[PDB]
Amino acid sequence: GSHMKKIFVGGLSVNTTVEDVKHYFEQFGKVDDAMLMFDKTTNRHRGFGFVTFESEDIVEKVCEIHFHEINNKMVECKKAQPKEVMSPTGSARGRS
Repeated sequence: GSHMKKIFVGGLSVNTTVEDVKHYFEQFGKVDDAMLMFDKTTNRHRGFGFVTFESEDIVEKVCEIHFHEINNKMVECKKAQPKEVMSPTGSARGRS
C-alpha cells in the first residue's frame, strides 16, 4: 500500500548470475527484471544490484525480510526508487 516497485540487493557471490537473482526473488510474487553493478576493470559484478517487482504489495514483504537465499548464499535487500513504464488505462470493450 503506497510502497515502491523496486529493491536494492547486496552480498552476492561472483558465482551468481543476474538470471539467478531474477529466479530466486520470484518466491514472493512476479519479478519483472533484475540488474547488477558491473566493474569495467574486470567485467564482473561488484556483489550488488537491483530487482524490479510487478506490485509494491509484494515489495513490502521482500524489503521487510532482511536476508534472502540465492544459490544457497544469503544476501540482504533494501529500498529502491520506482520507474514509470506501465499504463492502467485499458477498457472492457465488446458487443452483443
